[PDB]
Amino acid sequence: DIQMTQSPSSLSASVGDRVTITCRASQSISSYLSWYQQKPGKAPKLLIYAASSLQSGVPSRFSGSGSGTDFTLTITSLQPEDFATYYCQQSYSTPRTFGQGTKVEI
Amino acid sequence: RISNCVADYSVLYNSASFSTFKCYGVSPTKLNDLCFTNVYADSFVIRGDEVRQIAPGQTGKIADYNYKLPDDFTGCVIAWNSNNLDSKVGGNYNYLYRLFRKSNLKPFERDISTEIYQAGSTPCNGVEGFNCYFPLQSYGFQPTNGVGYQPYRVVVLSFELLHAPATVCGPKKSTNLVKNKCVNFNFNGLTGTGVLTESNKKFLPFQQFGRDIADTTDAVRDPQTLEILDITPCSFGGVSVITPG
Amino acid sequence: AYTNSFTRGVYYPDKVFRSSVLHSTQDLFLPFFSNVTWFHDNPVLPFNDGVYFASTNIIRGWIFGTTLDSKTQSLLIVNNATNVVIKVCEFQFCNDPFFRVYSSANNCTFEYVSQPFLKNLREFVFKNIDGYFKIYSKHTPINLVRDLPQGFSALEPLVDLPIGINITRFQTLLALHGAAAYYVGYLQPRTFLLKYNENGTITDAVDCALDPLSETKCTLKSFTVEKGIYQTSNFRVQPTESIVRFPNITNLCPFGEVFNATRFASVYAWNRKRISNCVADYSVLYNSASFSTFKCYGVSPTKLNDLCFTNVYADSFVIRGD
Amino acid sequence: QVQLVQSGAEVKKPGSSVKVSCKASGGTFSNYAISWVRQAPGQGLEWMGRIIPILGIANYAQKFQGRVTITADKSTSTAYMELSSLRSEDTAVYYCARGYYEARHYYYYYAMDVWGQGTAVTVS
Amino acid sequence: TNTSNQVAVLYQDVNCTEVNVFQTRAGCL
Ligand SMILES: *[C@@H]1O[C@H](CO)[C@@H](O)[C@H](O)[C@H]1NC(C)=O
Repeated sequence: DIQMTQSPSSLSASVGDRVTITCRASQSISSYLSWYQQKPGKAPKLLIYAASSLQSGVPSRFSGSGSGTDFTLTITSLQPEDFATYYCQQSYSTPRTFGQGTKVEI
Repeated sequence: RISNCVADYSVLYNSASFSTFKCYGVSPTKLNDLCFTNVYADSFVIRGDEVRQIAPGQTGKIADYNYKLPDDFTGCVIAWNSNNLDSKVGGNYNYLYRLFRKSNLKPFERDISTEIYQAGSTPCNGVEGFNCYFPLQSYGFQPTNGVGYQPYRVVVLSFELLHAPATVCGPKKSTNLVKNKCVNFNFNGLTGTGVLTESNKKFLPFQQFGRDIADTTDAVRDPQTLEILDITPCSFGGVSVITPG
Repeated sequence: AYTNSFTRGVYYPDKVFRSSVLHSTQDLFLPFFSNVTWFHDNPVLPFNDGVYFASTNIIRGWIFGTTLDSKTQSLLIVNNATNVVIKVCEFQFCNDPFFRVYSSANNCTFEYVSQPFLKNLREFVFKNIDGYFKIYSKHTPINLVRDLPQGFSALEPLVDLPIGINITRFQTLLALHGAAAYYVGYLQPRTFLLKYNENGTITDAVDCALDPLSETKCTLKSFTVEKGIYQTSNFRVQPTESIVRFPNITNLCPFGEVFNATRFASVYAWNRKRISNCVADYSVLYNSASFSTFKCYGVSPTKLNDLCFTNVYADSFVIRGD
Repeated sequence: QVQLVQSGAEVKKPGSSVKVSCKASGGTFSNYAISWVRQAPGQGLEWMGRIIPILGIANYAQKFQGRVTITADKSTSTAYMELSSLRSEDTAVYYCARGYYEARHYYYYYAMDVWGQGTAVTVS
Repeated sequence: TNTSNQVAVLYQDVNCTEVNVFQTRAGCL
């Protein structure tokens, strides 16, 4: 089991804020990281794959970076529809454990 | 496995539907004058620019890990355009081909395992991951693909030629036997010229022909009647001219 | 228990008739004067490269396979109702086979029915070569139970099955209801010189590697050697271990970056890099498998990791598929 | 765009079995796997396993192995999840998702780009 | 073979330590 930690556990922000979320694995897992945004009562949406590639159909305000074990997702201009939960996911080995999540409140 | 039939390759060849008919160690049109012990028919579907790899001495993903032909193959490889039947609207992703294996296949080896290919040190616990690849990938057949990538059905007929009884013979009608005459014979694929006589060599029920020290057959068992014919080369010798001058 | 094999276990190696001739052949034969395991409940026996079997109608049928657990195809020979049956089904086997053995008959890919066979011993030879399972046998009278007869007798072939199953182990089968006995030896790729008489039956044979006298008999293609000095082979001491000696150089080659470079040059301006004085781990290159075309000319691709070159020039570019 | 449409919520007593469906709409299982994800009430996501219909290969997390079965129909492109020996801790939302397994998609690293609406299964 | 089946082996130009043994200038007999 790969131990994966998200940070921060929760944050409060207003429309227009700059948001940065970090995801660290307990050991090197290269670029096997996917990013998802999830709204209450809806399934998550894939935002960033391969640690740095921007997913098709995702607004360009989201961006990804990071190297080694620590990788970060940045939201340049928080929008009303951006209030949601953000998940990172490792695919290095089975099972593909998910984090406990990060709740973003207004 | 096909055996005990009158394999009429002449009808099969002259059909223009086939796009590749390549035979090694046998000429594609003389096949109808030979008899074979057993013929193996292999069949599968591959992409266009990979049929070139279904040949002896070849390399590449299919030749190394899917279907490997021996260096001394004696047989035929047949291929034709399946684009209409096998390719479906919206892409036909049903046919799979293997890219990875611990070692290259030995000739005619079959490997249908689906275990994850461990390419690194980290063990793969039954789910694909880093250095853990699924061994198969599907063909992206689409009606708009260029001919080079369109699917091709391939049948490989392998012919064995051992010191064993023949069963599949081209449909050349049998004829009467003439003894004590210099004739050119063809006994179930063994060809030659010589005089056929009775023999007193008691072949055992399992032996078909007898051999001499040299690269020549000395006796043969005729089919239908199982009788034993000795074959002695037709009389010959040099000619000298005596002239007083 | 062990017994001596003497001069038994010779079979017609090529099924082409010969007469009054000494023929040298290379095949799987049971080496002469070898020890054969004597069994007198039945054990699991290895099959390796072929088996010689002898027995003296208690012992009917044989079972061959790899795992013997219905997971792989297994050759089964049974003598029932005077018509011998051979099948290659994935039967689920018992711990001690004796009809139970023929249950779960599915995924059957070959079935054959033949005529029946078996103070007389019943010798059999089983050989699996290139997918052909060849079975040879003969019956011969005996009046000595303490050992295996001395003498010579060639084993007439019976059949050849194109099964093509990877066989690794086999077991004998007893009549279902202090026991019977059988002898089994293991075949080896030894060279034999066989004497064919006028009628076509092997009357004698010499093992080309058993003894120096047999080496001369083989090399001279004769069963009697007159007095003299003869050369038969060559003594050459074999290497004991492999040793690799290489410079202390530990530098890694640029190969890694060259494949993974983000910006590639145009095909008209192909990029050339000269590479020397560095170790190159082609195994990382191989196991980084994402390539659609890997074709090497004038060297084997699988053996690029075992040589040493003066220098590697790396050219690179981008093109279209066709 | 290929979308996944799942069956509606189900209420079942403990000890019974549940059958969730997942249908492809506007597409087919063209070299894609169907993964299943779990989400307890007020909790995060839990990955359980995935099926490759093309070959009928199914993989599951150790935790659930034994009482959980995923099957798929490639011709109609419909997968169904059958869970037996239901206990009260099995109440959760189950999502199906399109994933990758082919080496040719190495740059996607087995991500899931389209998710179904989810099916809530309540055990009580 | 008409007189005896006993044999002797001569290893030519191969001084013998490597596997009665009599060393001759022709080899090891
Ligand atoms: C060969 O068979 C004939 C009769 O079939 C017999 O007279 C002769 O002795 C046999 N030859 C040998 C060497 O036994």
